[PDB]
Amino acid sequence: TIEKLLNEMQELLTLTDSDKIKELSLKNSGLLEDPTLAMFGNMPKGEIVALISSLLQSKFVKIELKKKYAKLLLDLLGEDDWELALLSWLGVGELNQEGIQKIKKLYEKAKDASLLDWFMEIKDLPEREKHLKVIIRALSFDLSYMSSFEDKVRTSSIISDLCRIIIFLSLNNYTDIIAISIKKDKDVILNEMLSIIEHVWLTEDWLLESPSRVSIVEDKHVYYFHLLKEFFASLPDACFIDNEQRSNTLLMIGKVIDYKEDV
Ligand SMILES: [Br-]
Ligand SMILES: [Br-]
Repeated sequence: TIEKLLNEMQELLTLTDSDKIKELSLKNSGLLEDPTLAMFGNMPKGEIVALISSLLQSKFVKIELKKKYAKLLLDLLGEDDWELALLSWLGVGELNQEGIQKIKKLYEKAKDASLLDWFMEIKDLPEREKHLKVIIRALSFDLSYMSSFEDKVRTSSIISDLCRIIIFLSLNNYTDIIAISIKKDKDVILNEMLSIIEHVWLTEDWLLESPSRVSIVEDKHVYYFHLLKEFFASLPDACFIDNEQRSNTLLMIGKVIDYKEDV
């Protein structure tokens, strides 16, 4: 219903905390007043979306008018996956068809996958952080509506992994590792860090070929492992899949540093 649609729109609006909406006058926009359509014209979708929301989120506006605008926003966005659309248009600054499709793809994927699989999808995206935060909001919204505990497990599990990537992206300690790499790309190093987290069953054999994957300059292969131990020791607990995952990873790097010292 329209009545519950407004509530879902406001519920989605509280998941995002767009300053765009708060900065907005509303008073002097002229939206008051009442039967409205597309008076906005030339105005970009993202801006009409935020402006409508500014009214929906209003502390003084009557619920009768909020309903009229709610239906209108539902026409602007597509009736299918409008929730995701709303979250996208508010969540992303420069939102283009490449982003809309990607976000939609990532979401349908989540609704049927490791932390690298997720990173590799969002890797080359403008405001990739933002694109990812959209899916997180969407999934956490859906979670409160799921019947199946199996769905609940899958859904919450993805939320953890997506937030994990968000934490990984938010860091800049790899500068010294990026320095010693041939390609000098942050993403190639970042990919490797995620692989070590993915490889819960970390083997001495696998870990030993780590500077070869990231193409670390010759001789500087031991130093790499020293920086790696330093890196994993520095990470927040949220980054690890298990409590013993830190302790085991650091043991392994230490075991490898010790093995290389004789050869
Ligand atoms: Br179940
Ligand atoms: Br699962």
